[PDB]
Amino acid sequence: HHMATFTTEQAGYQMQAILQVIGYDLLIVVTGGTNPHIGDVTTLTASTVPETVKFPSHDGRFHKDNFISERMAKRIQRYLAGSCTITAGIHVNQITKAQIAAAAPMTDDLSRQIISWLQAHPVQA
Amino acid sequence: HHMATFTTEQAGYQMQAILQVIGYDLLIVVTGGTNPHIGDVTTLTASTVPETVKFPSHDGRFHKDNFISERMAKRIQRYLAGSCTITAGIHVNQITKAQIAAAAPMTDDLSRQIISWLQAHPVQA
Ligand SMILES: [Mn+2]
Ligand SMILES: [Mn+2]
Repeated sequence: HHMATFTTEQAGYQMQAILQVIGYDLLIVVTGGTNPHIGDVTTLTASTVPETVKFPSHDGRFHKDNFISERMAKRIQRYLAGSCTITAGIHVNQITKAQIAAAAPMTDDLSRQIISWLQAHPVQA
Repeated sequence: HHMATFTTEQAGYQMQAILQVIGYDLLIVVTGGTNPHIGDVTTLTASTVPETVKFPSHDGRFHKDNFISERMAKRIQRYLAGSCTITAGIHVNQITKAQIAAAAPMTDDLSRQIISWLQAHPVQA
C-alpha cells in the first residue's frame, strides 16, 4: 500500500531502494554494496530544482553517493505528487572498475521500478 | 536491532518517530496529527550546524514542520555517531491552541525516547 522495496544486482553487487509514501510525499532510501550508509540526501519536488546535502566522510572530503541520489531524482521528478527525499549510501570494499560503471545502470533500473510502482499506486487514494 | 518506533500523545493528538540505523548513520521520520506528510528535512552531524530544507506548501508559503525537526536535532545532536536526517510533517485539522503548545513537549518526549534507545543500542556493533 504505502511501502515498497526494489533491488538490483549487476557486476556482482547489489543496490536496494526502499520507498515510503507519506501523505502525498515520498521518502526513498538507497543503499548497497558491503557498507550501507547515508552519505548524501537529495530533496526535490516536481517543478523545483533539486538540492543535495553532502555529509562529511573522512580526511576533510565529502561522500559522493550524490551521484546516485541526484540521478534517481532526475529520473523520477516528473512523476512526483508532492515532496521527495532521497538518501544514498553505497560502498563496496575494493570496488572494481566494472562495478563503478554499473552504478548508473543500477540506479536507472531502480528508478524504473519505482516509476512503475507509482503508476500502479496513484498517491491520490 | 536497527529500527524502532516511538509514539506520544498529548492534548488529544499523537506524534510518531520512526528511527532507522544505517551503518553509523540515522534516519528519523516524524509524523502526526490527522495528515502525516514530509514538510521539512533537517540534516546534521554531531559537530556540524544543522541545515533545513523547507518544502513549499500552498499559496507561496512553506511548511513549518521544521519547528519539530530542528528541535529534535538540537536535543539529540551530542549522541550522533555519524550523519542524521530528520523529516517532519505534522498536521491536525482545526488545530487548537492547547494542541499547538503541546508540539514542543511532544518532540522532547520523542527525543528522550530516541536518546534512551541509542544508549541501549550503541551503533558500534
Ligand atoms: Mn559514501
Ligand atoms: Mn507541513
